[PDB]
Amino acid sequence: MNNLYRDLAPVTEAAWAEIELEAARTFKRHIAGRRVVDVSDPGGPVTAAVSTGRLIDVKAPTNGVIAHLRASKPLVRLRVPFTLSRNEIDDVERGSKDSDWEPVKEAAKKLAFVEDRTIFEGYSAASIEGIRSASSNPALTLPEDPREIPDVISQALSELRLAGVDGPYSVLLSADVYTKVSETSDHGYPIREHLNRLVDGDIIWAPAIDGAFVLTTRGGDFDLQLGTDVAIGYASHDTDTVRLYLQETLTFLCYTAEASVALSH
Amino acid sequence: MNNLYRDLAPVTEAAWAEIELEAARTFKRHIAGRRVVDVSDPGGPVTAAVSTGRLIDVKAPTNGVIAHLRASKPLVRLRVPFTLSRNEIDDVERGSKDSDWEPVKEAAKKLAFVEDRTIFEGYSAASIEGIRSASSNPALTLPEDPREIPDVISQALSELRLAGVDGPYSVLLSADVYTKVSETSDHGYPIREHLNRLVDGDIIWAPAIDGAFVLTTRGGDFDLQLGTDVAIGYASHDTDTVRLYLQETLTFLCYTAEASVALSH
Amino acid sequence: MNNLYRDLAPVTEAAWAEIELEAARTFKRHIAGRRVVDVSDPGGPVTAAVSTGRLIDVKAPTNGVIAHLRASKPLVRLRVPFTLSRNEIDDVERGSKDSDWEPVKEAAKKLAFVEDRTIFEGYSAASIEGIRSASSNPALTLPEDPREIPDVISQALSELRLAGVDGPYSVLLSADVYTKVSETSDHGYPIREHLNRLVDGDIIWAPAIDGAFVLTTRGGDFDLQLGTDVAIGYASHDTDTVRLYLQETLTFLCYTAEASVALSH
Repeated sequence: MNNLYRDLAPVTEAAWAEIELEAARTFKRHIAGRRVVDVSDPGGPVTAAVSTGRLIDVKAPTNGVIAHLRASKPLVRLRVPFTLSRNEIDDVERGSKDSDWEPVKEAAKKLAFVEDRTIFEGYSAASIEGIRSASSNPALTLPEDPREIPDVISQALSELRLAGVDGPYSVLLSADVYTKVSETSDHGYPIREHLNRLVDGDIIWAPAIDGAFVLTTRGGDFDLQLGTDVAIGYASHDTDTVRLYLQETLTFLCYTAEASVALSH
Repeated sequence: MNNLYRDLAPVTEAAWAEIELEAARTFKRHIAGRRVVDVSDPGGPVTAAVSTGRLIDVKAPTNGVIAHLRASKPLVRLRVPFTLSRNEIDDVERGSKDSDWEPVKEAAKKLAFVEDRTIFEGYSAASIEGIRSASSNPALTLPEDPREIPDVISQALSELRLAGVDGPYSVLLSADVYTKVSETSDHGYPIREHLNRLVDGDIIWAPAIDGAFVLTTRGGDFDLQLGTDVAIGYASHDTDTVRLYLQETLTFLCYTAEASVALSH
Repeated sequence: MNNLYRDLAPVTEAAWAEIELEAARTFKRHIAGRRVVDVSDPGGPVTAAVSTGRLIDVKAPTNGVIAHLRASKPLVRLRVPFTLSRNEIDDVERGSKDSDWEPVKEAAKKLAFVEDRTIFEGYSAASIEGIRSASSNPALTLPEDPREIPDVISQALSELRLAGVDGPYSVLLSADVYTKVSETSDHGYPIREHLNRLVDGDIIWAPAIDGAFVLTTRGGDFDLQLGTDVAIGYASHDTDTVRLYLQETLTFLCYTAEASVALSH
């Protein structure tokens, strides 16, 4: 019996399949960082830190001895608990196809948002500097007029060219910026079909981020280290509800400070 | 994991066998309708209604269109919860053969009584008209003298003959009437051995019904549609007790209004 | 002999083939909902209701019993009668290729219109809430200027994105709106070639609907349950005319309230 204790949950195998389907769908839908960073195989429940290869100076234990600590980054475990109604769980076996999986969707969306805020915007208590703060290229400003956004994206591509970084390049846009370039048009084409012609990679919807990011997807610059991937576990239950959670263990490392350009408002 | 959640119940496999034995025995003992009606195979947890073949007039959605709804009868799920002592459940594995399965017996008896009241006497909220109300033959009256009951049963058999219905005929007697014909005698034989000689079918003990019924068991007149048959499920438990329930999904349909005669007091 | 009684109709096999060809062509031409909803296999003439998996509270038949009705949606049978001239039926065997099948076309068009009004706009006597009323996304308004319609369709696509729903997306346009975007142009292209570039699914002509619909065609959101598909039956005939009808039995269910956006004027 794993530490998730799913066998103790008053949930049927049909309801489990529906919950796992909904969570996987929502997480894959709302996650943007995994499309552009390198994602490693999960290390297991035992892995607790990632080796940086660096040495930290420490006071010698005795004279004539030289001492260093090995430098590492800790993995952070993120848990999002949600509550399900047992009536909706019972309905699944009776053939219901409209069960309320809305809390599962909220939990998967919140987990995806936490992972993408962590990669792009950082999480300092976990010692994760984000792609924005680690970026060495100058930061550009997005204008209010959506028809001007293709100019600044070409400016960011020029900053990436000057840094000696080659493509393919992808653009990650905030939900607000993605809506503005999608609902605004010039020459009979959305301002976001203009962006699709500037780059050889994708234009990514990133509802978690601020502003925008232009970065290369050549590989070897951004590293998402997974301890365990997203899993559903069982917490508690009463007559009416079941208490579950979503969970993942990970840390993020970035090696190239000039592989990305960050944009803001 | 089924929606019964029997794996979460603090009940051993020996105690489960004893409980299932007791419930099956009591239900088979106290059920009378299944001996005379046609009982179908269970349709499963998904089946929710039985097609009648009829059409209901509905207002047309537009001019030059004719509309009908299909007519159907809903299946009703009946649940009888009961409570067991965990000490008696523990005693079974230690070799005890006198465990208190009295609540299981009460629950099985109540479920059997609900099923037989539903078939014979109806359940109007479920849209089940009983065999008594759907009967088109005239209703006869049982007398107080038990030695006169064989005369009225022969009168009912004559009413079934006049209706053009052929046997084999069975008589279902109320618990009171079954006790009166069993504990009263003429010519050195119980008044109920007299009834056994009037009919080519059985005399049925029916502790749920009022009065008596005389009906044919030729087939194709009374139909018990089973969604799921009697199953034991697990609700809850604490340190002292386990909370279980008996459950079944079904509806009843009758096609011949002259296949039965109902008797009362 | 089926209940359609086509063997009693004074119609030849050549005329039958021509009538069946014309009806199939017109129905496939004027039907839009079947292009975007899931259409099941016909259940047969016996199927009368579709199980929802839900339970309805009903008053207990006796104390210590818990009762629920199974919840289901009835199938509605729609019949459109039409009249054919027997002279035109006779002409077919003599080699005529211009027989008046106009009533067959009117009947097929009316049946298709009833099916699409039912899916999108509902039919409350059949207990069918339409895609418009079941939609949980906000409703958008179509402007009078046809050159502005691509902006509102991109707004609806943004509402579907915010709901967490992924494509492929299709747009269904009213006959009026489809004519307006087809007969109006900007940059040398119809305003409807602009719409074809916004979406990865189709732009559907829907002559039955009001306004427009933007919805996902990923599957598992809209369900058209067929009892019997469109069939031609024989009603009556005299010296001059034959009386036929078109017929189908179905109901519609929708499971995702955020899978569609409805537009109006």
